[PDB]
Amino acid sequence: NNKAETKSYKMDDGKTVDIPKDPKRIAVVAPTYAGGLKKLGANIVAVNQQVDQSKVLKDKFKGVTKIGDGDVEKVAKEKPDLIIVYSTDKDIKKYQKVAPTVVVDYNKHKYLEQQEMLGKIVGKEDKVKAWKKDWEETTAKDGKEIKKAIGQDATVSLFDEFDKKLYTYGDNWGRGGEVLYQAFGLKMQPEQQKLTAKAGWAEVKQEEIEKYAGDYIVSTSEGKPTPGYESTNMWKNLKATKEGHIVKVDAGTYWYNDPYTLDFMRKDLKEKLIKAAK
Repeated sequence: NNKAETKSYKMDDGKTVDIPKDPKRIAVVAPTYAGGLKKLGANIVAVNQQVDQSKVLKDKFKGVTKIGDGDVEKVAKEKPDLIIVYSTDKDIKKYQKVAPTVVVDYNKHKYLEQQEMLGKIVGKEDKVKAWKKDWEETTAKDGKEIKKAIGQDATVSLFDEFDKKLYTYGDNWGRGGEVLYQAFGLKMQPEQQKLTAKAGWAEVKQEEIEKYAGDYIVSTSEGKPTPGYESTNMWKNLKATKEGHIVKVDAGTYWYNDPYTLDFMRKDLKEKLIKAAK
């Protein structure tokens, strides 16, 4: 063995950290980047346990040593050549001591750009550029098909029901949106589209609901205390309801923007809608 050569990396803040050229023992305490790196085929020794909430990533990370957040003690025991942490991480310095680490500012990285962002790290810059081009092509054609199925101008809304309250997503690039809107090209509800978030997806009031509901709805229910079957307050009259155009999806899966969860969402969404479209 010979100490493998380095590459200097500019981070989201400090513009200097030295990292492995081909890291062979990466520990991520930042689950956002987990699936992204695995698709790139790099070796992951340690992954944040939170990934066990994604029916997709739970399965992609079987048996892999799972870390809590801030569990610096337990991580070093795997002696990782490279460590990845969110910028908002507590032990940012303590990890720099365990191994060379990169702080990633979650908020400076969206869906495809952040897969490039990860691409820039393990030098597999073209493994992503390639895959990216593939996705860009497929989802788009899928859109064409789903657009035929449900209507060329059908609006699709995206709703969560937490603790008996309803919430619609603001950001057209997360929690499904990336695929629905930015990949497939399905139309947004004009009012939902107006939402500023950039902010925790906002509660919809009992009255302004027809205003925010799409022709179809991709409805999840992480109001995990869960009181029952979505209720039916004013939810009774909705075009989507009335026509059976609500489609359910696992909340915790639809968190992650990593190529695995992404490619899953493509399948999951496309299927569920066209089926929902009678």
